[PDB]
Amino acid sequence: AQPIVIKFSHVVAENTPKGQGALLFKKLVEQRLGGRVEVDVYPNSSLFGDGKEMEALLLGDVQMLAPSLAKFEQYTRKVQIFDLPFLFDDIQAVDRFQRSPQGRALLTSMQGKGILGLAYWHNGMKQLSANRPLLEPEDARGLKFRVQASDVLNEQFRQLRAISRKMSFAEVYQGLQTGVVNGTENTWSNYESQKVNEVQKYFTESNHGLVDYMVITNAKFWNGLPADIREELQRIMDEVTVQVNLEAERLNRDARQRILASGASEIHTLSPQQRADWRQAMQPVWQKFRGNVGADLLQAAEASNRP
Ligand SMILES: C/C(=C\C(=O)O)C(=O)O
Ligand SMILES: [Cl-]
Ligand SMILES: [Mg+2]
Ligand SMILES: [Mg+2]
Repeated sequence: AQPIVIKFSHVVAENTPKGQGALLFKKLVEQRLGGRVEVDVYPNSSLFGDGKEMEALLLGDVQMLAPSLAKFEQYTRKVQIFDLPFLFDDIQAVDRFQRSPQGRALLTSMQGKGILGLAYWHNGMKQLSANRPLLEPEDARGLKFRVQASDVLNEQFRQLRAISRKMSFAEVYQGLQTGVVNGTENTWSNYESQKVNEVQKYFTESNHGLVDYMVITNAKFWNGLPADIREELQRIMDEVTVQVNLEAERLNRDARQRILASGASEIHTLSPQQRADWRQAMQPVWQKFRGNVGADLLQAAEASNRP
């Protein structure tokens, strides 16, 4: 009789990899478990936004989240590895890293704080945007970039002699519109779904980092479920993860196409030489975090680039 409630809060639009994943998890759970588990999905920060969502998870005011891997520094300093620029060539590489023993272990890295990782969901690679062309690294100097609340990402832009402003995802469009910030970094999906292309005249397809998610829950809640239900929820989560990874690839592509079709933002692609120039300018930031992430994680992550 007593329905089990899973409030699943996230900050993105519905027509995105995570937005679709949350909705699919709801659909499959409600259909397969016959209503014993209810999943209430809250997109676009409608329940909780960045930062506040984690506070809520610890207090039991929400049961499921899927934050960007860049937003966990207050819970563990190991997951920061995912934010290092140019560490992963593409999503295939980060996937290999995530499936390694160390990558699997990161799902438990916050267990001591009451947070359990259930899955990794892909979004895509990060691009650069601004209201001026970003062709070479010197072009970023003196600009104000919005970043996720991440020490690594702050330092990434400081390394370029740019200014970083940590701001919640909900506030990016207005920040750029009103000039609080000049540029940012994100996946095509996030840019187009929030209409940020309307307030950014230039994009550079840098693929200089990535956005992936860790699906997380409150340990007390998850462990308090009947074992048969918990195990089935995890199997369903595994099926949803497969679907999300598919949605991510095509949704990012479609978003890029929509931005290009507007004919009101330009997209600059880089030659290998041009991308290497950006890499040379940004890679020194790794020095500031190699202690936190550790030699082993770095080695494993770099090795993921070799099939
Ligand atoms: C990557 C971000 C959000 C998200 O959840 O996709 C962000 O830029 O805040
Ligand atoms: Cl937000
Ligand atoms: Mg219902
Ligand atoms: Mg909004």
